[PDB]
Amino acid sequence: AYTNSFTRGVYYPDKVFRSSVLHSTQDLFLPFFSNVTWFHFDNPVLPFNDGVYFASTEKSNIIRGWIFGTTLDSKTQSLLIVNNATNVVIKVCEFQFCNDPFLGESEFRVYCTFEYVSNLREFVFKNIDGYFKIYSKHTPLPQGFSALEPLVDLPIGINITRFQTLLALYYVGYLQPRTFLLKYNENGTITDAVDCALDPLS
Amino acid sequence: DCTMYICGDSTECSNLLLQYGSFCTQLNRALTGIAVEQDKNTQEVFAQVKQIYKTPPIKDFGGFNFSQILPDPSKPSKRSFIEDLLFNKVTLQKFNGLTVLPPLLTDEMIAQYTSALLAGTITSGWTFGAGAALQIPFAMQMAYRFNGIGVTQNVLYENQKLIANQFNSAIGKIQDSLSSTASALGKLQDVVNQNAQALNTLVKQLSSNFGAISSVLNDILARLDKVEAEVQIDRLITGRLQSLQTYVTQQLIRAAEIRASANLAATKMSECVLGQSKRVDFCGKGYHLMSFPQSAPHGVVFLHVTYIPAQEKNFTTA
Amino acid sequence: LARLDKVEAEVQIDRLITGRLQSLQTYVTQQLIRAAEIRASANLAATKMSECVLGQSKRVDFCGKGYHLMSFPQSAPHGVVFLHVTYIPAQEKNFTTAPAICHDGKAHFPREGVFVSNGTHWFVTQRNFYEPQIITTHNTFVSGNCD
Amino acid sequence: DCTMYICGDSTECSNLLLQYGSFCTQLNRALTGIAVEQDKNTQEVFAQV
Amino acid sequence: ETKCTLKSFTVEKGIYQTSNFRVQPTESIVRFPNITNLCPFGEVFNATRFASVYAWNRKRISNCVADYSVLYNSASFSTFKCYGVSPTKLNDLCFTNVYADSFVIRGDEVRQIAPGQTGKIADYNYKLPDDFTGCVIAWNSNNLDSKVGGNYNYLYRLFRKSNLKPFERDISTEIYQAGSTPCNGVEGFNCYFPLQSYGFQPTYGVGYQPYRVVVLSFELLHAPATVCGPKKSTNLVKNKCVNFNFNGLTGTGVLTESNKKFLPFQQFGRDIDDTTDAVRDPQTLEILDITPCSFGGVSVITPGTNTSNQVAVLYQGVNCTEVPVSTGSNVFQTRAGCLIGAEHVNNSYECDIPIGAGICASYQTSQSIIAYTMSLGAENSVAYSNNSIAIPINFTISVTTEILPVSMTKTSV
Ligand SMILES: *[C@@H]1O[C@H](CO[C@@H]2O[C@@H](C)[C@@H](O)[C@@H](O)[C@@H]2O)[C@@H](O[C@@H]2O[C@H](CO)[C@@H](O)[C@H](O)[C@H]2NC(C)=O)[C@H](O)[C@H]1NC(C)=O
Ligand SMILES: *[C@@H]1O[C@H](CO)[C@@H](O[C@@H]2O[C@H](CO)[C@@H](O)[C@H](O)[C@H]2NC(C)=O)[C@H](O)[C@H]1NC(C)=O
Ligand SMILES: *[C@@H]1O[C@H](CO)[C@@H](O[C@@H]2O[C@H](CO)[C@@H](O)[C@H](O)[C@H]2NC(C)=O)[C@H](O)[C@H]1NC(C)=O
Ligand SMILES: *[C@@H]1O[C@H](CO)[C@@H](O[C@@H]2O[C@H](CO)[C@@H](O)[C@H](O)[C@H]2NC(C)=O)[C@H](O)[C@H]1NC(C)=O
Ligand SMILES: *[C@@H]1O[C@H](CO)[C@@H](O[C@@H]2O[C@H](CO)[C@@H](O)[C@H](O)[C@H]2NC(C)=O)[C@H](O)[C@H]1NC(C)=O
Ligand SMILES: *[C@@H]1O[C@H](CO)[C@@H](O[C@@H]2O[C@H](CO)[C@@H](O)[C@H](O)[C@H]2NC(C)=O)[C@H](O)[C@H]1NC(C)=O
Ligand SMILES: *[C@@H]1O[C@H](CO)[C@@H](O[C@@H]2O[C@H](CO)[C@@H](O)[C@H](O)[C@H]2NC(C)=O)[C@H](O)[C@H]1NC(C)=O
Ligand SMILES: *[C@@H]1O[C@H](CO)[C@@H](O[C@@H]2O[C@H](CO)[C@@H](O)[C@H](O)[C@H]2NC(C)=O)[C@H](O)[C@H]1NC(C)=O
Ligand SMILES: *[C@@H]1O[C@H](CO)[C@@H](O[C@@H]2O[C@H](CO)[C@@H](O)[C@H](O)[C@H]2NC(C)=O)[C@H](O)[C@H]1NC(C)=O
Ligand SMILES: *[C@@H]1O[C@H](CO)[C@@H](O)[C@H](O)[C@H]1NC(C)=O
Ligand SMILES: *[C@@H]1O[C@H](CO)[C@@H](O)[C@H](O)[C@H]1NC(C)=O
Ligand SMILES: *[C@@H]1O[C@H](CO)[C@@H](O)[C@H](O)[C@H]1NC(C)=O
Ligand SMILES: *[C@@H]1O[C@H](CO)[C@@H](O)[C@H](O)[C@H]1NC(C)=O
Ligand SMILES: *[C@@H]1O[C@H](CO)[C@@H](O)[C@H](O)[C@H]1NC(C)=O
Repeated sequence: AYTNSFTRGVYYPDKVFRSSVLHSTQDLFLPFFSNVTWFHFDNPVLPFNDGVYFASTEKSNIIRGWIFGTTLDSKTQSLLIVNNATNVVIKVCEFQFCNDPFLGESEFRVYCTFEYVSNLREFVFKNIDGYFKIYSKHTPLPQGFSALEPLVDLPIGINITRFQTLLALYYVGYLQPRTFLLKYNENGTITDAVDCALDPLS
Repeated sequence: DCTMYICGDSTECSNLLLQYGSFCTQLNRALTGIAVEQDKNTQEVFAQVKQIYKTPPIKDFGGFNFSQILPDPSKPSKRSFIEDLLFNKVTLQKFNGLTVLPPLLTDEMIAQYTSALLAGTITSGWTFGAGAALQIPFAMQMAYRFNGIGVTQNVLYENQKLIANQFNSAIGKIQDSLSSTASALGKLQDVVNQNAQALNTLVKQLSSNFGAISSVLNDILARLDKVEAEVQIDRLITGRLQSLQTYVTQQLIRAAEIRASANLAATKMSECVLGQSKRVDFCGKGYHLMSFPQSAPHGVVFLHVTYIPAQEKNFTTA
Repeated sequence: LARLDKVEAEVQIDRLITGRLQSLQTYVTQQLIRAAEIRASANLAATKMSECVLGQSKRVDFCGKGYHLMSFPQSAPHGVVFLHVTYIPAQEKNFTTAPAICHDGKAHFPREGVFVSNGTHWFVTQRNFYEPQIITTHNTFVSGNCD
Repeated sequence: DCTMYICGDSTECSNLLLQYGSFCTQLNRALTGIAVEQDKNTQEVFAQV
Repeated sequence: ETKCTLKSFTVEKGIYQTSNFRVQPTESIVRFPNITNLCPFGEVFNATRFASVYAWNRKRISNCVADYSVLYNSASFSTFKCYGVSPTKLNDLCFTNVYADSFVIRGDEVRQIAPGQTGKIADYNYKLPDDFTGCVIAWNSNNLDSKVGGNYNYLYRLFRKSNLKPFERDISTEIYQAGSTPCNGVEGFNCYFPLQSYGFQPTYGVGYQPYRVVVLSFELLHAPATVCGPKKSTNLVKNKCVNFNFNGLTGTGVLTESNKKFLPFQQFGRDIDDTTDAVRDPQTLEILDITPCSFGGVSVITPGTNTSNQVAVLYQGVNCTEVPVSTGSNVFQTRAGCLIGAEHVNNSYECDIPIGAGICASYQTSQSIIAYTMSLGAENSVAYSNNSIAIPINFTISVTTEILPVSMTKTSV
């Protein structure tokens, strides 16, 4: 299915405090009112393009992670991200991923040079200059506004062209290079944005 | 501070900047010339009166009510009430080496001068502007203002209550307008905005690369070998100098266009306030009677009182 | 040119050409702004010549303080000088004054002048020089009754 | 059209002219001020009535 | 300084902005995190058993902060060569990844551990590349790797069919054939087992004694760094003009308190001018404002030199508590700036020399440069009343002289 993203998908572009100010930044952003793909247990492989917006609306935490790469098999190194029942876990390896990757936490059936270990859930994934950069927020696809904070950056340098989720026995959009005008309040949180290319008033 | 805007703390840059010679002296001396003229403008406009006339407490001005226009002792700057409206309605050092010199005449002193020009005007008419101040009852100098436009002075006296009540009401229309609307003082606000916007350009230009490998000169000092470092700095200073020269030049142009407005305001002071002007539409639409100056922020507001014919009746004439 | 070969003498001279061109265009611009200032003093000097010298000006404090009688121009290097002769009121005296005189029910106003009392006797006199005259039917005009 | 005058059609030049930053925004805005001033002058002189 | 900057031996009365002054940095502060992952060099240098050089060990060093000064400043190393890198600047450089290699060899064999070397160790045990980026660190180990009767734990490859490629390893034990006679898997004439063990008795000469070696190989690549040298830090100071470096953000300014609440991921703070307004201390996690060290034009206030050589000085903008301590005793704070040498008085006069914000200065009484709030003019009560008029009895014929510019020197360049 398909749905309107409205003004979703803004994220803090740099690790800099700014307050009571309007700032113009040019970066890969989800275009405003973009038509984002919408999903409900098929878990297809999807292209990554230049960068991904991912979100889900859940009350049971059925979605559990993602896998990223090109071949998505042991012919290349690939990235695994999994929110297991006790930790967020991240690994880079030549995973021979399963034809139908899923968890069940009795069952693990998803399939090395990097590892790390740590409602509407929103995420943005970038892979630029060899950094896989993750942004997220958890919110109590609805029309509205909030900005995703940086979760983690992985200096892994790998090549990615397509990805797939992990499910336990969601919405996808893609970033484009856009100029955004961002509004910072006195507490230095982003409170509004203008996608400069949206319309002549913008 | 031209050396500080261009090079900052870098001695390495300062040893290059000396090869450009006296550009930083010009850029300093031009801006100090613009700075001095701002004091000349404010003196030439307001300091036209050499004796500070106190306002008389009797306030028996023939039924005219200047309470909006005369000073208010309850305010620390002792501005008038309309001067306080104007002051509020014009709404608004650093690492970059900018500094914002204060004016010579404080906002109080220019308000004392307007009060001197005004208290002279209502108590002595034109006479204080061109000699010693000669007291005269306001009803009579108004009849001189009427007689000057060629309306026989009896038309003042026989209608003095109506004339006073019309004028007193019209002062209310000013106060309500300058309170309620935003768009009147745009002519001052534009000059405030242009100066602020000119600095916001000048400072953001420090983030430009101009072809250098970094816009932050401290990077080059830490990261390049001396010869390549100095070449990359010469890239930056060539751009920052030409950024600062573009600012100084447009401040010279603005200062000349403000000088032309200071000269006009000084002439409206001399001819509308210190006098009565036969010059059509110079001191406002209608026939001129008298004008009252009010010291808006870095500006002046003239309250031109004017006589306007009404209720035109046809007659046969020969 | 005495010291370096053409192929790199060009590179050194290109720096001097850029710097000396930038030096000169900065001077030319500041002369255009100064010329736009002197032009405004030449337009004002021409205006004061037409209005103060060739005429008499009623423009207050244009042709000097006081009431302008006449002015005489004098030359000076790069400029002009105006000698503004002006009448200034001096040694003012207090009088009691009235807007109108009443007699026989008629209100009289001055033709050209103002009424003054010497403390005992009423006169009309001109505004700018104390010159008392008897109040007469030929130096006042009637309008309306004394109420 | 400042970038059209300097760089013409070329993106490869435009990406360099952006390193000179505000320089073309100054020139576009200064000329815009002069252009509006021409309407102000003619309204001021003729539309007195 | 006026005579110099005006380039004249005579000066007319006025205020001259002869130069600018700045508050100088008192010291340099550095700040970086005090909790970090130190690189585990200890377990490669101080392992109980090292590798046999034919089977030389490798360990990846990554995602850590090094301090190679701990190594290079130690006296126990007998040899510390570096190639493409200097042992000192090694501690300033940073790398994507590092590989630590270690083995035991004879003392005579250390000279083979260099780029472009040849011989049994270089050719058949451990080969360095022609453009090797690393350092070779070696020390005598006859205190550890030898014993009475000899220690034969360690081995080296004595025979191979061909030379190793750089960083190649070969642990194969197939009997080497040195001639036309087939070996059929057994030793004999022209038929030799490819490895030999060192004669490490402790009494041997130094060339025959065992040496331990660690070789550090540095991956300088376009990939992101993961092994930097030490993120040093100083003590922290406030309310003083200092140079600063916070996580590489480097400048000069007054560090001071803040109440601006950064978000937990944020490190730097900027104003509306793309310029550093605040920074997080990476150790205390406090937020500091940064303010510029105060500066201003310094202006010399003088009567004409025909009148006096005494002068006052105005430091534009700055506060008198900050002005550097050149010899004047009198100090006064105008709203235009700190004024030195000039004497404040309670009189008022016409503005002889303007300073700013209503203050003017003059050479007056035994003379001194007084500083005063300007007189606007004589103060007058205008004697208005509803029935009084004043009329001139007399008149003055003024002549007022006015001067206007008209032209300027016609020029062409
Ligand atoms: C003119 O007279 C005034 C005084 O007031 C007038 O004269 C009175 C006798 C009485 O008739 C009043 O109703 C009049 O209005 C003089 O003003 C005063 O001057 C003195 C100095 O001599 C000064 O101390 C007072 O403050 C002045 N009064 C006010 C109200 O300011 C004035 O000097 C006389 N002028 C001339 C030229 O004679
Ligand atoms: C990453 O590697 C993949 C292959 O492993 C590259 O993807 C191919 O790109 C070509 C076009 O250049 C396409 O025709 C193929 O269909 C792609 N294959 C897959 C599996 O995606 C990709 O170009 C590489 N990316 C980078 C940045 O080098
Ligand atoms: C989630 O993943 C973490 C690792 O990222 C698991 O933690 C490990 O658990 C095993 C025991 O099963 C330990 O031996 C390891 O030492 C643990 N590693 C770390 C880094 O703590 C964790 O058990 C996983 N949770 C579930 C429910 O599978
Ligand atoms: C910014 O943060 C401050 C606290 O850091 C918030 O201030 C509080 O606001 C509530 C009302 O919303 C008051 O009841 C509290 O008394 C305030 N605290 C203080 C210390 O002033 C403020 O609301 C936040 N604003 C935004 C836009 O996020
Ligand atoms: C002059 O006019 C003003 C109004 O424009 C009068 O001021 C008001 O006076 C009344 C009392 O008479 C107060 O209740 C009001 O609050 C005043 N207005 C304001 C805005 O404060 C003033 O009294 C008039 N004076 C004369 C002499 O007529
Ligand atoms: C001249 O015009 C004024 C108004 O500008 C008239 O004064 C008003 O007269 C009406 C009654 O006709 C009153 O209700 C208003 O209060 C008056 N205004 C004021 C301020 O007092 C005046 O009557 C007109 N005169 C003639 C002869 O037409
Ligand atoms: C006011 O002026 C009148 C003149 O019009 C003075 O009255 C005259 O006084 C002289 C003597 O000083 C007599 O000879 C005249 O006959 C008087 N004329 C009239 C019409 O009475 C009067 O004295 C003056 N008052 C003052 C105070 O100077
Ligand atoms: C000049 O500097 C001193 C500090 O050396 C200023 O004193 C402080 O003033 C503020 C108010 O502006 C107070 O809150 C502080 O408590 C004062 N500090 C001390 C130590 O007393 C002084 O105000 C400055 N004056 C001017 C005119 O700039
Ligand atoms: C008006 O003022 C003039 C001076 O400006 C007076 O003329 C002088 O009068 C005195 C005697 O009072 C003579 O000694 C002088 O020689 C006169 N000056 C000249 C140039 O001749 C004149 O008397 C004054 N008149 C009045 C009425 O006050
Ligand atoms: C979104 O895009 C898909 C094709 O990518 C299209 O089929 C669908 O109709 C679009 N939906 C909307 C609401 O535009
Ligand atoms: C090995 O141990 C010594 C102390 O026994 C220590 O000083 C040294 O630092 C250790 N090696 C390394 C590489 O740290
Ligand atoms: C790190 O340093 C700061 C002071 O600079 C101190 O407050 C903090 O406790 C230190 N952290 C640890 C773990 O010691
Ligand atoms: C002051 O100027 C006069 C001009 O006549 C000159 O004679 C005198 O020597 C000068 N004095 C000083 C101290 O410069
Ligand atoms: C001068 O003014 C100061 C206040 O600035 C005051 O303290 C002092 O007493 C005054 N002295 C005289 C002699 O008026």
